[PDB]
Amino acid sequence: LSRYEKWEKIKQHYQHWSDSLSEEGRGLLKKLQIPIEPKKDDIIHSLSQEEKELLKRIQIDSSDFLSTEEKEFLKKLQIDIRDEEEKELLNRIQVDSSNPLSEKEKEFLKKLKLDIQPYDINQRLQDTGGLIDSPSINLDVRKQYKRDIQNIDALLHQSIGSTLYNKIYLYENMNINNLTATLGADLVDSTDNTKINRGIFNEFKKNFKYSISSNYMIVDINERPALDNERLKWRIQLSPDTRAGYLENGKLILQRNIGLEIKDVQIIKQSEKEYIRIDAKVVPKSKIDTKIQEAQLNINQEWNKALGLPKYTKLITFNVHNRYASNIVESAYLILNEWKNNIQSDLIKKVTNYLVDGNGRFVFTDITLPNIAEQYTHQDEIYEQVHSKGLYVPESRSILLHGPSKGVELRNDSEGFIHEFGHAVDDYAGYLLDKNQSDLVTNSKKFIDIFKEEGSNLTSYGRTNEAEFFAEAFRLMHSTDHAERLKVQKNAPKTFQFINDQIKFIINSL
Ligand SMILES: COc1cc(S(=O)(=O)N(CC(C)C)[C@@H](C(=O)NO)C(C)C)ccc1F
Ligand SMILES: [Zn+2]
Repeated sequence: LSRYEKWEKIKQHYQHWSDSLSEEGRGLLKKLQIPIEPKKDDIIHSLSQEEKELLKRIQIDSSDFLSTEEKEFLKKLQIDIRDEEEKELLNRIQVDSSNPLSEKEKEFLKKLKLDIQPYDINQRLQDTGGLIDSPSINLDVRKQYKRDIQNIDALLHQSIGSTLYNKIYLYENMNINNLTATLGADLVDSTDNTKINRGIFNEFKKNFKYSISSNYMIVDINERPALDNERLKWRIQLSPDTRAGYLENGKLILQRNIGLEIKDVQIIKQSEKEYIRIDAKVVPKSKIDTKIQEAQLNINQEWNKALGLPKYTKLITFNVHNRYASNIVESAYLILNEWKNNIQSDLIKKVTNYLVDGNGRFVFTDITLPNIAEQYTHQDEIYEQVHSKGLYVPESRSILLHGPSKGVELRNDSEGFIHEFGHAVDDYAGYLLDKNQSDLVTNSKKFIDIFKEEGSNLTSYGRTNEAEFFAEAFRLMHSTDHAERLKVQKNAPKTFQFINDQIKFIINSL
């Protein structure tokens, strides 16, 4: 099987297309491949002296609303500042405490996020799932992405054809964290790095049957040796009418919005290390979408019955547009099951009914949360939008859960959902206290001073504020691990009784 003949044959098939490219269209393809990173120098020049100094001393990863996408970069910025016992001094008490950011530190970083975004077409498409009109970036840039994307679509018009499509395989190397940051960290076996956890290999395979590409895949004509963190090795078979373009050095750029059916996931050995080989076939995206919608329509009927709700209530939403599609759907089943088992039937029903009254949702998605309507329609200011693994939005009565990302020191998605449901509990309890102006029961006189005492007893993150504290306590009060529930009763007895109070108070309301 000749790599170089294969390469030359595909290149010829697109030779006219390549020679027909304007240098405008040529640069557009380059810009897509190599995103335009922000220039660190112009940024710091714009900062004031208080802000230059404040930037020195701030310990970044404490933040919860950034992406390390966005966090990577700010520390790259922080050293360029520090240009003589500086390094040791400014980075001394790092491990000493994971203390919460000050409110003046928060507000600063919340606005510095708007100035550090790279112009990355493929990233914009993946983050928004193709819904590029999402108001999570500046309108001018938003319009700029649109013009570029529409132009690139126009460039990719030549299908691979009836002849070549079933003669060739195309390959993509991928980081496991790009699909699941949570599972990825420990899918590489801990005792040996060159081998795959078998129970955790089966993990990834039971629930992966279909995939979606909402951006432009850039695939290799011949398989390229895996880099460091590239443990996944895709082998793609195109469909006859799959539109693609030739990129230099033996690559293809595929059209956006295509569907992939998983045909075989295996463990393979390549050069004395284990890899996950993924065999996939290009199918129409609309085919995958119908399966997602059937799964959404289905799971709602299961849960409308099990919750005593109207038969056609829209409670659970599958906002799925990316490469780990089916597991997002599959995990949502698992999450709501753990949620049913660890929380009393009557608490679940009455709070969920409350959410329905406000047209709320359980949103399971692989697109970032600032691009979820249940958040951004109530958050006009981008500097107030939040990305995190999960969120509860009172204004929309909705729980949002982002599949791919990793949680701030938390075991599984199921525990995090319970935490979010704890927020909805706070909301309803505060509503029952005063139906006229509904506030959070954690914004009540009683709980506030409870927080100033028992607040720094539970999880490191529960120290953030009243609302978060209530939620972490609620979660731990409902853990499968019987040990965890007792610590809450012992290390924070007033919070324990307070929550249990509200639980009683909720259930006994008529
Ligand atoms: C590990 O799984 C999850 C992780 C999170 S989270 O992003 O880490 N998180 C706090 C966690 C600990 C609940 C969020 C939160 O307070 N929502 O109420 C903040 C980021 C705002 C959320 C849901 C999950 F399922
Ligand atoms: Zn929270």
